[PDB]
Amino acid sequence: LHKEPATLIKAIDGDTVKLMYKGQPMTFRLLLVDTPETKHPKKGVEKYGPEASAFSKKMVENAKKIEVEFDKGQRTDKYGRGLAYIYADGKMVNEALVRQGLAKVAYVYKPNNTHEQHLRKSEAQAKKEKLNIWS
Repeated sequence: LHKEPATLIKAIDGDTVKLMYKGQPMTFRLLLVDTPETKHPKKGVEKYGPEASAFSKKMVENAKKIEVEFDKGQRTDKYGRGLAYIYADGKMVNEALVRQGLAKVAYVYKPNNTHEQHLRKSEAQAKKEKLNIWS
């Protein structure tokens, strides 16, 4: 796997960000994580949704560098979103959300599962520390 440069366009939700990638605007969905959402009238603004969303927003907004890392399998989903690990100054946003108890590890689809172990390890720690979602 390799990281590539991208430029923030707009943070959209805890688990979705819009980036400039290879000169085209594109919506990215964060691989392997489920955050509570703000956007979906199914329930509306779930609990910790505003919080997960504020966290991803600040993280990508205050970064000097954003990089995207595609996994080994398909790189877009049925809605046309890029499927990727997102990095803000070297730190994986997907991991940080999970480390903070602001996201769970999603259902995993091989072969898009390279960082699955790492994330599950952070999730176990957040649970143990009873952070946010695990409170």
